[PDB]
Amino acid sequence: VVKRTQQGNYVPVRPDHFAGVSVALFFAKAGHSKCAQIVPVVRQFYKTTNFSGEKAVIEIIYVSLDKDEQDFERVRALMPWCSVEYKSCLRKKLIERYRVPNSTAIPLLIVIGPNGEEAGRMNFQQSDEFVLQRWDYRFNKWP
Amino acid sequence: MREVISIHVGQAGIQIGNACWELFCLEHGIQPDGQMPDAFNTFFSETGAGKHVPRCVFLDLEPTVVDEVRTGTYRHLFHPEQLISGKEDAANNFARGHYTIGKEIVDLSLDRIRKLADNCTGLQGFLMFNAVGGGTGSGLGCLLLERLSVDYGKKSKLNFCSWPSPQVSTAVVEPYNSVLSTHSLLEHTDVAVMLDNEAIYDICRRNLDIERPTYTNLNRLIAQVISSLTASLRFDGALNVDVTEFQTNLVPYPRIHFMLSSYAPIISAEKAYHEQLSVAEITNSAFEPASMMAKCDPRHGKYMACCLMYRGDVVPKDVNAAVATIKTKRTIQFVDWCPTGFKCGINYQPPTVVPGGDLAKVMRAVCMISNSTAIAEVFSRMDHKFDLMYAKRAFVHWYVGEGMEEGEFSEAREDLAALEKDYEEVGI
Amino acid sequence: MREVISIHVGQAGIQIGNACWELFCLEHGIQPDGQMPDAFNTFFSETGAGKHVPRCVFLDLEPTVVDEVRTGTYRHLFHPEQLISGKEDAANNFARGHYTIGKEIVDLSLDRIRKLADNCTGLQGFLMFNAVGGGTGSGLGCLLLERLSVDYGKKSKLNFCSWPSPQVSTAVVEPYNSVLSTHSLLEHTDVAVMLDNEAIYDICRRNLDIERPTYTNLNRLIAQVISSLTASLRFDGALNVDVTEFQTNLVPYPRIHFMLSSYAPIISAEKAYHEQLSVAEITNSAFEPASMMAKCDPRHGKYMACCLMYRGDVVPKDVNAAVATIKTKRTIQFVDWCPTGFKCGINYQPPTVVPGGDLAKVMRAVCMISNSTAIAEVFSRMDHKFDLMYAKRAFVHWYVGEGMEEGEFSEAREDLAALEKDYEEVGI
Amino acid sequence: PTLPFNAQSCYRSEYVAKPLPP
Amino acid sequence: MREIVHVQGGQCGNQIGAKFWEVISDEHGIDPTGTYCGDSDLQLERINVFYNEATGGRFVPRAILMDLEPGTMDSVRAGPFGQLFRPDNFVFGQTGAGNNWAKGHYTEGAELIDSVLDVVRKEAEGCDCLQGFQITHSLGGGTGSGMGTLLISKVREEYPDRIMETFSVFPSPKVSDTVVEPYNATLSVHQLVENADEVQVIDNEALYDICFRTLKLTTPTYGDLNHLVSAAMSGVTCCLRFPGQLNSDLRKLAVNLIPFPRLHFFLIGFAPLTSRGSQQYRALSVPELTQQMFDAKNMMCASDPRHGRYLTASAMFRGRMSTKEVDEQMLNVQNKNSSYFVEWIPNNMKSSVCDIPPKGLKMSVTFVGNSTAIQEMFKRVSDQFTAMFRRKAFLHWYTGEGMDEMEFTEAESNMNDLVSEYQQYQ
Repeated sequence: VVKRTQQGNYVPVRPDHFAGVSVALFFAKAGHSKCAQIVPVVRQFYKTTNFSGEKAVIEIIYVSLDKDEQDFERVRALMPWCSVEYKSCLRKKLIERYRVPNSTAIPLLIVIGPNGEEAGRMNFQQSDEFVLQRWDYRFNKWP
Repeated sequence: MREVISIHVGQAGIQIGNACWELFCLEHGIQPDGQMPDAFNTFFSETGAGKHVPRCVFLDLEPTVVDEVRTGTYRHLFHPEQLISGKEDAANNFARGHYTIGKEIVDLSLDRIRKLADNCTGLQGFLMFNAVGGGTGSGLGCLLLERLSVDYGKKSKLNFCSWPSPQVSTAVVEPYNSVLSTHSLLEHTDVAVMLDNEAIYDICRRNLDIERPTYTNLNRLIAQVISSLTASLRFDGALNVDVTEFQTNLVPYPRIHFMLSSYAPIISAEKAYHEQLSVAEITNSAFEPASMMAKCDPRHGKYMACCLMYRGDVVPKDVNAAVATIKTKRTIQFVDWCPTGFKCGINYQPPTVVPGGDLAKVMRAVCMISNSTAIAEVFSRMDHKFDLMYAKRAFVHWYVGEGMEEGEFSEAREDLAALEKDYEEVGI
Repeated sequence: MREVISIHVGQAGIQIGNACWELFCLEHGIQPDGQMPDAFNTFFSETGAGKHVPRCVFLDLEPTVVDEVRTGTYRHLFHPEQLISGKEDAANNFARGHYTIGKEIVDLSLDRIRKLADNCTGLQGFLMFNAVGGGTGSGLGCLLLERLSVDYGKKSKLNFCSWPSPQVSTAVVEPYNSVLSTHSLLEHTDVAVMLDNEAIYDICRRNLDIERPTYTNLNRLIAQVISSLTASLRFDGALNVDVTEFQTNLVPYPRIHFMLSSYAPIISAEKAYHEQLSVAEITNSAFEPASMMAKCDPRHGKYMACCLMYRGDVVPKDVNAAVATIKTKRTIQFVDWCPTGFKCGINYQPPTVVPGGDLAKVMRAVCMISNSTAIAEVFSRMDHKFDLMYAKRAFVHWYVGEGMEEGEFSEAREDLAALEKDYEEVGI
Repeated sequence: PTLPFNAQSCYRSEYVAKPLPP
Repeated sequence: MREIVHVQGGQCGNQIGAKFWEVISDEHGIDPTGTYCGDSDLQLERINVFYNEATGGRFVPRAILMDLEPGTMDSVRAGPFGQLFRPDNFVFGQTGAGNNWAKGHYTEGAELIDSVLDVVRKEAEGCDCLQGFQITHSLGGGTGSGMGTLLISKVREEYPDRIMETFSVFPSPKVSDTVVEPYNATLSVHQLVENADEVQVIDNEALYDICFRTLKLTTPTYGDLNHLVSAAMSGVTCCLRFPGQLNSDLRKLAVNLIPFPRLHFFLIGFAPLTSRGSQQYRALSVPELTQQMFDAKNMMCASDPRHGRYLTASAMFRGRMSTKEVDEQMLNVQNKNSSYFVEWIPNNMKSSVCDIPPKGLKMSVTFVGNSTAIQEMFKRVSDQFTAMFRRKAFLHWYTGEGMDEMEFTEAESNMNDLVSEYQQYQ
């Protein structure tokens, strides 16, 4: 249901990865001006805070609101972190479960605690853009 | 315990020191995160658990150089409060960095200096990096250094000045910027080490044998001098020095503290096979005039004081062998009144090499900081650039309009006149 | 890098140059597309990666032949602004090029050379290619070569001339054009390789056994001479001699610098198949009255200096023994005051060859360049041809009408008379 | 309307997170 | 952060600006609808310097469009990247200053300043703290030369601690747009020297010469020629947007160029300028960039620089190039061309190394230079003014709308004086 992009194809994720670290899901959409704004910023933030060290302290699961297989594959061809599967109904389940309306809502990072329930809401539809790092990856590491 | 607080002001300061800090991180095995997988006390504090935050401050009136570090690979390495950005650039004015825009930064910066100095007693000194021909490099540099002298009485102040070239300048206002800095540098700093740019261009042309180095290769060699300078504090050696002893080592009168630099070996990894680096041969290259980092010809200079810090596996007596023959040689001319003129300290640990750098790993290294009367050439040339450009009041209204009093340029020159004459007086 | 710059002026040198750079592209293995599928630095620059550009300038007042280069084979390998084209040809008038119409190209040409010459020092010489008798080659050749003498006074500049033969002249105004040329091409130039056309006419008919040739075979045969001349600048060898020490060896006094050429072997695939071209006989054919390329019998003149670039496999034994044999020959007389006369050159690269041309691959070649006094009557022959036509003012008014003055024609008279006076003074 | 941007700074090129000497 | 407000005045300014915003938009990679694609932090981190967010993720430029006739403002609306500008940003005159400086300034323009200052300060106070302005006008016409120079005077007194740089097109030697040419230019120079900090000169015919020779285009339209100004006028302001080794700014080069406040008229050159044919036959390096940028047939002002000596000159290099190869060459040319510079300034030249090259291209330079070779150009406008004043030709079209004959006498005195200082400083 949750895929990782490798050299060549996609692979199902190993659930023991998510432990001992922090987890955020990224609600976004291709072809939005603000999503094209925020995608590379979170890219550079991820790479810096994860590869400035030995092992990973955070990870991102990308969830999409796109209307085509083609656009989904398109963004997944170049986005470095995890992704969800398009046909799996977990994606629409996560939408209705987490309250994104499908605008002034996307992009969104919902940081999730170990109980599958949120440990933070963070938005970009505001004047400030130094807000990526306002989120502690020290209080909320999963066991 | 004992430590030195470093200050970076102006762009030249920042990106030299950006190289200087990445050399220090790998010296003590500190990752860019700031953790480790009694060495690191003198340049780092410890925060919470497992961390090492630096003893540094970044100041600039433009965001463009300091925020780019904030997003670099050294994100969490610096605490995000001592990185200081203004709004608009100082723009090559002494006056603007001193009078109008310079005020609103010093009021917050001196606070962070206080915050960093109030941990332990026995401050060693202040290592402040700046350019001289620059705008914020002088104006913000002066206002910060003047306030620090009054607030903290007796602690030493090391100042590495990226001096304007004898030949190139890369700005027109350099003679107006350089002269005005000096009148406010004499009675503030304690050890001002003069560094050049095309010297290191000329060094990397000849010794390093690499066709096209950039500012990133200037800064590695600069970083290698600083590491060898403060090698004694970090690590034990057979014969150590301090940063509070240099001023008792080098200055005969309180107004004479303008010293050069030298370093050896500086060799490509490709030509390293043809040099087994011995103590007998590295010392001679240290005194060879086409190896110093200031570009002034010392053949018209009487040496006055010298301070060699050997690095690496060097035994004490072949140092004594080398220095015996050095003193008897008449190509290196010492002045009469100073019959002893050497200090040579020794440290154990050989110099690191940065990955992706242009230096072969060497086993021994010599770093030189010397007081000589050749600086009379560096200043009398500079005075010529002033009065020729001040012949009919070029660029005056920019300084006048920004806040300075016309005629303050006169006593700045009268000041530099005295610094011209005492060097001439000493050499006889 | 060490280098040499090429100048082609007029119809003669342009298609010589067409024959010239055809070989050099084949010598270095670059296809006409411009890409190959340090030795060439002396003749070709670099454009990116894999693309090599000729270092030459073309110069002609009419586009009917400059366009012929551009729309021909070398559409992509050349450079567009490398070729300079005017509006109207000088048309067999020294006055049209040197005085009136040339001025519109000189300012354009000077700027081209200056942009080509300044970038890298260690430049060696220049290479003119022009006909003495044609108007643009004589006219526009002169003022360009005049201006270069004033600017780069320190510098070597070779000349290649197509002198009028005793029978074939291809123009009625050849005696006027020539004697006016050499007055203003004695002083400005350094060394001028004299060539005739009907010499090579009887070359093609005797050795290369073709009974009527055209210009594309004449230029193909002078291109083998120039490639054998300057291979030493390009490629290495046991012993090489360049431009700058031709003048050292061969020019005893400043006036006597007009010399011949000869190339051996000149043999087709008819006989390259069928015998040795041994060192003991290729030098014999070189000294033969047939093989010389400047149409005068050396029997009625005295040799004074010779230069022999053997190119191809010669082991040193054969050179020296062959040389000693030539001293013993009584028919070839040196001048008594010059004991040394031969400056041997042995190269190791094999002789080059065009594809599908009449020149055969030979295992070893000699290109002999010879300062002799046999030039004495060749200058007096043109002097006598001047005397007929000048006697009652024929074709003068064309030159006078363009902007010249009657009387500078007279000044050329005692100029060429002095040149014939020197040879009869030297050769006794 | 733009294609993807492929000039990179010298600072970004060469000062990346080096492995520490051990 | 730092904001630069664009004002476009006149017919020429509105045409030249519409091509400028095209160059900036695709340098940053912005879809003409306003949205973003290109996915790079480095082209985006400094985007507030020219643009504003508008609740659709979109970026509306901080450009105000002004003209006294509505003809050319619908031209930019209907044309390329017309969707990008704000309809509130348009300010219309319904009448048209018909190449008359008088009605550009005094009579007709006075009742429209009450609107154009409204929108400019609406955009001014929206940010934190403004940095400067830039204005595109031609000093030929009426609604640019007079209607523009009044807006210069008004915003200068409101915000006196900010700066402005005006990209101004002057008269030509031989060929002549707008037969009352010297009247509109001279009346504008003596106002522009008093209220503006930096002025980049442009002439049509140096600019006609470049596209004939270097670009090798037989029939040059306005679109292709404005694309050549817009790249230079993008190059001077690269450094505000993109990082680099030796940074620069408008104020950084404002103080570094002008010795004395009354002479601030600058020449522009750009390199490389390669046609289709010769694109594959140049081997682009720092050497020939400097030789291209010091070429008499390369500058955009119709003055041969070999007559005068360069007083101060700046070079905003753009891309990743090595830095002695930068600095040593400006040393080279200053020492080699010893007669071409001025003795009483040691280190005549100035450098800047902006770290991002232009789009597609790899190594570029944009040359700005305070020459003394504008001795001949302002003395050209001077004697053209004297030729058309003693006969008192075409004076009635000005005088009848509250103009004064005293204004013209001061204008010549106040501009022949500017000639005086260029010649004085050899």
